[PDB]
Parts: sequence; structure tokens; C-alpha cells
Amino acid sequence: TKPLPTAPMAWAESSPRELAGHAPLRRVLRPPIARRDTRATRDDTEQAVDKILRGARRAGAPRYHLTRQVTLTDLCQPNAERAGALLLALRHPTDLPHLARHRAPPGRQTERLAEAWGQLLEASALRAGLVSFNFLVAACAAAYDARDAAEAVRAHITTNYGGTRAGARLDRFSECLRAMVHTHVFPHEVMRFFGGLVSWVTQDELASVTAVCSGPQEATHTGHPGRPRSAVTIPACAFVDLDAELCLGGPGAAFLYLVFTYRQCRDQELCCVYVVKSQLPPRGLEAALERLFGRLRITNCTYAAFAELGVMPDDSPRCLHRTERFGAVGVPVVILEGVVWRPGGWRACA
Amino acid sequence: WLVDLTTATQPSVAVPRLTHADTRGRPVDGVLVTTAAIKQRLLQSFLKVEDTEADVPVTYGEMVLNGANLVTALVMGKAVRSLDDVGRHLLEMQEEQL
Amino acid sequence: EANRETLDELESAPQTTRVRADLVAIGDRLVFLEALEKRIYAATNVPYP
Amino acid sequence: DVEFDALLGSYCNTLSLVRFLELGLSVACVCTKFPELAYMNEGRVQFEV
Repeated sequence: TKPLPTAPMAWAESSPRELAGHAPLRRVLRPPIARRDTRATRDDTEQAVDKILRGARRAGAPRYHLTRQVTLTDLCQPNAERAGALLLALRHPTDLPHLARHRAPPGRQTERLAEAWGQLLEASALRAGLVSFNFLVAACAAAYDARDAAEAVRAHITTNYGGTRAGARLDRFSECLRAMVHTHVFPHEVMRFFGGLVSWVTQDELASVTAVCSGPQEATHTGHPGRPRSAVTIPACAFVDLDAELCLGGPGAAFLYLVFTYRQCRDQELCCVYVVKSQLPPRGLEAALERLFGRLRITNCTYAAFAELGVMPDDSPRCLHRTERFGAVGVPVVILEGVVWRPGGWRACA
Repeated sequence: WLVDLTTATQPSVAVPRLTHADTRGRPVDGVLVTTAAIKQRLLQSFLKVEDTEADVPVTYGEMVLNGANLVTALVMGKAVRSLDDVGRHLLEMQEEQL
Repeated sequence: EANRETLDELESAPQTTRVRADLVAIGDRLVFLEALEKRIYAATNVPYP
Repeated sequence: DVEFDALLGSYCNTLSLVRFLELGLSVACVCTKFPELAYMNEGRVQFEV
């Protein structure tokens, strides 16, 4: 409201160029081309009417594409997890038993994926829903490298998620994931990215989650007027850099990816979901997957599958590595800052 | 050794408009810049501080502009006056610089 | 001041005179139509270029 | 384009005018001048001891 650091205070208002650009156009002149040569409220609500006029007398500011979905609360819990997590949409699981009959190699149990998925519906009930990312880490927790922080993921899920026997949801869905790779229906063929959390609506057995399917993060008016701010949080088992592991320490915008690792063995099949931060082209990424993860190459068609997730627009991108609280549980959480979401498609194996 | 520093440089061309000086007004010929670890050393044994407050100029400089003066002048109609305005607007413009 | 003087001459100087020269209209354009071998090269062994 | 200017804070010292009679060496001379020396042949100086 017109302060006196004016040249910045007018600069934050959306300039002098728009005044000078309308000066030669509109402020001067008749040229373009011419001839030659009622005590407490009202005025409380009355200035609120004027606030609508203040909303109408005027109106950078980035854009979004907010999305909503009516979502069952079996697998994910938008109440237990705070605003600012990853989310994952799914295909409808009636396509699961038929595609396993044609994509699984000969000699493998194609009945296994339809049976393992059916046991999950009777275990979370003691309809294409949504998988939250923290729930997915405890499922693939039995394949990682840092196993203690994967148990820190498992420490809060069994105590904060709504439902009965959340550990039985975990150990059955992890059995579903071991039935995914065995029936060759890869989880990247099912897991689809759905935007980062901003808010949700509570209801019995289902929740209406809002999310940004494309755009930046922190300037969404969350609904809370004190804090329209919510940082992106990732557990420490999934956060993988390629600036430190490849000695690329230069500044530049850092991309964010999702990466699946596949190990194809007889009834011992591993799954690991990683969030890869990089300064690389997405076409200049598959060679970097060859250098690191050649161990799952031999034990297996590719072992890797990946897609874009978002971009950090910072010159020197800033990350945090803290221990936050999901209720009473201290989890080592990699908090990311300033993320501009742009999704993409997965990449192939067979 | 100090006396060698001071005499190794030949004086420079510029003569400033004003000159940093003492309280008494004696001018100042230059600036030693060291770490503090040395400065403490020198000020005990090897030197004496013969003034405390000095006088320093304030305003920056400016430049005198003799430029190349060019015109692009919108014109409506072609006649001598309209053309002489070119010659006129020149003088107007060169009258402005002074 | 010097430059003003020069603008003061070309302001006050005799501008144009009246001269006989053939002016033919071609297309829409006027033209000086001129052959110099009289006014110049006549009576001088310099060949007409 | 081209540009020009002049400082108002700093002025040069072009000439350093050294006079011989400002020096300490001018004791050891007797600086008497002719305005006519080139017209002169062998001049002589006498001593009586």
C-alpha cells in the first residue's frame, strides 16, 4: 500500500516500463498517425464489500493446474502425512489379471498377481485409489541399502495410518510388489504420478485430495492464511544424488526423477524406489544408470525404469536433511525446497 | 625496509581536485595496507603515529560531456523552415549540453 | 556561436535562380535531358566521353 | 558512435621545470654567460703564482 522503498515496492506489485510503454501509446497523444507537417459488523462487512472492490480495483504470480480426486483411504493417508508429499495414481486393477496372462514369460505363475491383489482387498477392509510415497517406501523397505531409516519409515506408518493392522497392509502390498515383477507386469506400468499434496477433505473411508498436477509448490494458497506454505519432504532411503556420486558440483537447475530398480530372480525379487536429483539431460541419464546399478543387471528387459518428476529452478539448489516428526516418530527426512512440478512418461525395459 | 616501499613507486599523473590531509592540513601521499598482525607490530617499535584525524573529500566526481550529437527528427511537410529546423534542432541540442 | 553563423549564412543566402534546361516528363517522372558536347566539350580536343 | 569527457577531480603534472640554480651543485660553477661565444676563437685565462 505505497511504501517508500518505492522502486522495489512497485516492482513487487506484479512497472515503469508499462507506464512508459503506455506513455507513447496512450498518454500521448492524438497521434497515432495524424495530419501532416450495526456496531461491530457493518462497517466490518461493508469494508469487506470494499475489499471485494479492493479485489476489483486491482486484479510475479505463477500459474498452476490444481487437481482433485475422490480417494479411498486404504493405501494412502492424507491426514497422517502432512501437506507436501508425493502421490501416485494407479490404473484400475481389473486390468491386472488379464495383462499378467500375456506379459509374464512362459513357466511363471500368472495366477499369482490376481491372488496377491485379492488378498490386499480383504486386508485393508478389516476403486482406483492412490498410493502415497511414504507408504511405498516401507513396502520396498526389504530391498534397500540403508535399512534402518527404512524401519523409521516403517515406525510411523504402523502407528499413524488410519486402518486396522497397517503392517498387514504393508506386508501384503509388498507381496503384491513381489508378484508384480514375477508376473512381469512392472510397477512402472501401473504407478502413475499424481501431484504433490496441498490439501485434502476428510470423510469416512475416503478423502478428497487436492494436488498440483503441474506447477510450482510453495505459493499455492493452502487454505491456512497464516501459512500458505508447504515444503516437499522425502524419506532418506529414496533420496539419491548424482552431483556427489559423479563429482558434478557445478551450479545449475537440478531435475528430480523417480527410478525403479528391478531384480528378476526365482521368488526373491527386489524393488527399490529412488528419487534421483540430477543436472543431466533425461537422454543423458541411461548411461548413468549403467554405472551404478549393474548388480541387479546380472541377477535378472532392463533393470531400470524412470520418468521425470519435477525441476528445481535454483542456480544453486538447496536441500535439507532433517529429522521431522510424524506424530511422535523421528524420521530422517530429506526436505526439498522450491520444486516446480512437471510430469512425464516412463521408459521401457522389454 | 619501510623506506624502500615508500620510494619504490614513481608518482602518478593525476592531480586530484581535493587532497586527503591532516588536521594541520598537510597532504597525504599514499596508503599502506597490511594485515593487523603486522600493523600492531610496526606501531610499537618501528613507527610513530603523527596524526589521528584526517580530512577526506566527500562528493564523487562527474564528467564533462563533449559527445557526438545526432538527430532523428520527425517531420511533417518538406520546406526550408521544416528543413532548417534540422539545423535549428542541432543548435538547440548543442545549446543544451553546455 | 561559430556554428550558428554558418546556419545564419545558409539561412540568408541567395537560394535559387532561373535557368534554361530541357525537362521531359517520362512515365510520371520529370527529367533533365542533357547533352553536354556543346556547353563543354565543344572546341576542346578532349573527346566526348 | 564515439564519446568524450573531462574529469574535475584530478589534474596532470606535465612539466617538471628544473632550474640549475635551484640545485646544490651550482656552488662548484661560476655561471657567467656570453650571448656571443660562437664568434670566439681560442680564449685564454691567466694565472699569476
